[PDB]
Amino acid sequence: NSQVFGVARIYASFNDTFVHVTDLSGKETIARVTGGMKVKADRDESSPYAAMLAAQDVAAKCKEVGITAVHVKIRATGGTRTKTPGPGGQAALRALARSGLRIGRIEDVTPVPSDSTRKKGGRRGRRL
Amino acid sequence: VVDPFTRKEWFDIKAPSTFENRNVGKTLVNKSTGLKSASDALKGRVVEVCLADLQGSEDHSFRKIKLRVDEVQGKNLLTNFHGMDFTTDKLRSMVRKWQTLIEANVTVKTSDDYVLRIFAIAFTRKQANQVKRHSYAQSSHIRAIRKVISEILTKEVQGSTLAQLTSKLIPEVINKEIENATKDIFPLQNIHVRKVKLLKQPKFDVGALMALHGEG
Amino acid sequence: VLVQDLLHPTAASEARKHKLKTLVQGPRSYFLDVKCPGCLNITTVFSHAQTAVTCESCSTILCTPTGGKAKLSEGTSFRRK
Amino acid sequence: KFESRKIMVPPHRMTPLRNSWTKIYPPLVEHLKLQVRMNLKTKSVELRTNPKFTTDPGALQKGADFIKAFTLGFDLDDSIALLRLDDLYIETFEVKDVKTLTGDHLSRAIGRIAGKDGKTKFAIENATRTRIVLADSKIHILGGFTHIRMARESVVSLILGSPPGKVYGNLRTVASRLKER
RNA sequence: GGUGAAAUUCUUGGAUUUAUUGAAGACUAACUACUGCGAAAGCAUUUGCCAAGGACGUUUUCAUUAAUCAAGAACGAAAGUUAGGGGAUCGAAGAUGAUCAGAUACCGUCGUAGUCUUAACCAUAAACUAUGCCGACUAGGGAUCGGGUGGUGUUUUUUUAAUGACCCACUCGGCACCUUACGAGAAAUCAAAGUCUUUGGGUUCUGGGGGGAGUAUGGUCGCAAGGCUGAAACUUAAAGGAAUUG
Ligand SMILES: [Zn+2]
Repeated sequence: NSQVFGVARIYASFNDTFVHVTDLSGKETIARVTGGMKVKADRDESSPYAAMLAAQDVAAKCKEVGITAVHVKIRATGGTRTKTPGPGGQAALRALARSGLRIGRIEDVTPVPSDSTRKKGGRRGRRL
Repeated sequence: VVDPFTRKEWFDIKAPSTFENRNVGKTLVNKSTGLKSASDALKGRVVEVCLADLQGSEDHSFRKIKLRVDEVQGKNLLTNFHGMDFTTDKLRSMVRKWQTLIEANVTVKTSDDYVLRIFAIAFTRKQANQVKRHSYAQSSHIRAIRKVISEILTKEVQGSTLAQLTSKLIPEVINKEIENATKDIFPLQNIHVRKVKLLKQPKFDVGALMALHGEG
Repeated sequence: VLVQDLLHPTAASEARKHKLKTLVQGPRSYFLDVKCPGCLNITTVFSHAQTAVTCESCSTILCTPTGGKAKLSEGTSFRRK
Repeated sequence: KFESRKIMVPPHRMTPLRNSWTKIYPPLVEHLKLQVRMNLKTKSVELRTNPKFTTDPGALQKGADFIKAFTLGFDLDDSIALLRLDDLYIETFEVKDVKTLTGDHLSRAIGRIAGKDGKTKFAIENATRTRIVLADSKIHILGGFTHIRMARESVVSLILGSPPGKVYGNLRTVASRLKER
């Protein structure tokens, strides 16, 4: 019953996938790993594979420090941007839940505006 | 090269006595060396925990409480109430097409010089025999409902300090009071107070905090 | 339909139509003889009244104006004449 | 050590849910072996795991993703394909994500993504081995990471106003360069 | 960070990230609909003040005071001009980068005016329903918004009277929707684009094959950008629209 709880931010952007594990108070972080720290290719930084590797590494580190259960708070880049988590976020979440940590109270904390300022692209959209 | 997590020590954070389970978790902090104590680096942290982990039941699964850390002694850091919010998923599920959203807020003060901003929410409904598909409401109805909700919220806040307000907000008796008052104007399903937050604080007054704590 | 008598319409179909769009237009209002309980005076009020009419005897109220017919006050006698 | 996931269901998807209910929970309790319940009063689906079951928290994650994918409007067999294979993911974005269309322009962009009788949509359905779902204004793509990236680029080019002929040609080119490896 | 891939950029004075607090300007998501309002352009957080409007109801009052309208006048999206303010985001100009067969992926970062506001200008938009305004008649149906009428109809008073919400029927005025052809049309399609070779209810504006050409010139408005009015010489046998078939 005396299992120490932390919280894990999962930042799922279209270029990187941040996995951050902190204690209950948002300060005093424990372990932060990005997608680029596990892959050296300059093209697989946003891939689900890099997110999975980062989640495994941060799971090993958080098991080492002492904590054994984390509440997951996942978010996209948000704002005027896409505001919906991408496949790197689900990959990191599945790899975190796979490695034996107790997972409870999964909640999306993406920043959603009350119809805020303009976005880049200028009337013809981001040409993609 | 230094392994900073070895010099750190863990402290035990415990909720105020108003909730059922008054032991909420653990936190870690650096060792109290010279010219930077471990006390003053801890006296302002705000945690956010779900209400169910405070109350056990699953009927309070959507709410969550922000608790500010106020005092510390002997690994025990003592907290107070700072705010309440719904989770985002419940807020997204409540908003539905073909019905009217109603929001209201007031800023008020308690018996002591706390300052609160409180946000209440409501939606319309159909009373089980309505063939009409939407059941919107006219603007005079929404204005009357905002006035009634604002007056109830103000009356139920200034009549007590923060302790009885939390003790009245945990079993959500204000929602049933609003449902009683506005049922003669329009149906109004799904009435909640979606958010409360502190704005300004008076002097610390450790006696009141230690009176709220100090049991068990 | 298309074989009928527009000169002598049936009373139900004649009363279902608009006041203006009747074969001969005429009012749908009436005058109420009102006896309030505070006295024995009789007041002839309009059914579609627009003012808070009040009789001179004991001078309290007879009716309240409304967007359609005037809503009466508490229980008073009224005859449709 | 019981672990639970409690996820809500929108109303317009709940009446097909029970309509397919007998096809959903048996594999989840036979092939994957959890506790699955439908709490109608809170409008939610509850999944609980216990150490009596199989040693697989990833099974619980897969079941949660299964229910969450089906409740967005996806088909049942495609959700089963999500449940068995472990490579498929979901991407979701709005039309206003790409270009702030309004009024009839958003309606015509939706009609451009779909096409007559879904035919245009069926094209991106075929040449990318994905699963496209058009909501009121947001769109979801299901499949592998490269496949959903291809479908995202195709449908973004559809939103911005490119005619269906160019995306047909680009789609056959990408399908030819895709199936050759 | 960034793209298909790079490079510029920031960073062991700690960048990106997480937590607490403050400041600034802009905008009002989800609710949001074949729903509402306004002469149109256009209009979405709460509350207060000010005047204004339509529809309904009326056994009120005036009694033809009315419809359309060269002259003349008010308003008129965005961009733009002139002085003051404010400047968060985005961003014409400009600055720099890699410019790798192809960018199917002609892009990246910073950023001026501008976007916001006050006081004056300008008067144009695919300013579109591509359908002038007023009036009359002609067809079925289901919805929905505002008012009104009838119901020993349903529900909440804390004892079941009132009001509110709903249901059923009728009516007036709306925004619209599905089918049809007694009719119309080149056709797509239209309850008007009908009541038209069986041609006439009232009244404004406009067009007369295409280029030259919204051009020259004159006049006039505007500080300017430009706006309004606006030809001919010459030249040509086409130009155009609606459906079917590949
Ligand atoms: Zn009286």
